[PDB]
Amino acid sequence: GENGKLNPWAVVGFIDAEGSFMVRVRKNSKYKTGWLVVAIFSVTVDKKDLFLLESLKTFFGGLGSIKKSGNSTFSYRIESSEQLTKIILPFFDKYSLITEKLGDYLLFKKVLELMGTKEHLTQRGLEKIVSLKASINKGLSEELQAAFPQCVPTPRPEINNKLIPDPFWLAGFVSGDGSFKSILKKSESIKVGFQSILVFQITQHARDVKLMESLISYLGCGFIEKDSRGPWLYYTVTNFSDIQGKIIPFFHQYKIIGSKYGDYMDWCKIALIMQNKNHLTPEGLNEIRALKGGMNKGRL
DNA sequence: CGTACACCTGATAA
DNA sequence: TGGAGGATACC
DNA sequence: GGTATCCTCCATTAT
DNA sequence: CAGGTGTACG
Ligand SMILES: [Mg+2]
Ligand SMILES: [Mg+2]
Repeated sequence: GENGKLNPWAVVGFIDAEGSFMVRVRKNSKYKTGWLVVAIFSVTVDKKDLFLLESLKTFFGGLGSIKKSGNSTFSYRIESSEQLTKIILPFFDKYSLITEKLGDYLLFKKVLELMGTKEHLTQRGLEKIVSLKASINKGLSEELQAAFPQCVPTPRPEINNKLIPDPFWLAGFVSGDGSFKSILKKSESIKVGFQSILVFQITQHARDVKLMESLISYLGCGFIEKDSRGPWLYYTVTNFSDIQGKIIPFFHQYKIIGSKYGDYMDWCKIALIMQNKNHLTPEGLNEIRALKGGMNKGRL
């Protein structure tokens, strides 16, 4: 129903999906440079996945804090300079991210390195950090642009050929950014009136096209599509015999984490109904409507 | 009859 | 996801 | 005082 | 993230 056992690669996949490596630069006249510099490792989940966050914190030796983030989410954060260098850098240096977020990790590392020698407390170290920050995530705020107009952003790392490092990386990535979809489509030709469809789908910004492409190869099925509405891609599997013979047995062994694991189990029950051909009877169709109801957004 | 890829639309924590 | 403001602990 | 961390909340887009 | 539709094709 709910799964929180953690393997290093699953952690990496989950953070590739859900994590952020952040640097705040805050105006504050009480500091010698005029600015306060903070590095933050963050991951946020829906409140129904608190158990997952508590596992993550245990996984990182009990460091950091879990707090309400928005109406129905909770953050796990590490923001001690010292603890990030001691615990978090060595983990991600050994077990590395493979999406574009690796670029942000590596700039973030560099900041921490500067913070390590307290250079952040100097005019020069500060400027270097402003340059690093300018290329992390959303870049400089209006306030920072204005205060450091001469800042050249540091070139974003060019990290190529990033292969899926381990099957558990995929279980973790899918836990954050994947979907086990059950679809009922009105149909004029099926006797029962609706076609039951199972779709496995991974969503990701087009910046990671190469990685999305390599999933077809890695899973030996599926295809890639572009969202009409902006720079986002789906890796999709709709072919039921691929769902039965490739997707389902993969995630049976490399388990989804967090409550999405329950949704995967329910998706597998639908698949069984379909495998037995009972989806083409009113009874079978109604079992599937009831499973669907309680999965994903229907789950209590 | 029934499936599946190409295409569509909405909600929202992440 | 990625970010912010105000407060307080730490040294 | 200088510096480092805690605590609470938020807009927008990538899911 | 997730839930829907058209329609070519076996
Ligand atoms: Mg993501
Ligand atoms: Mg996500």
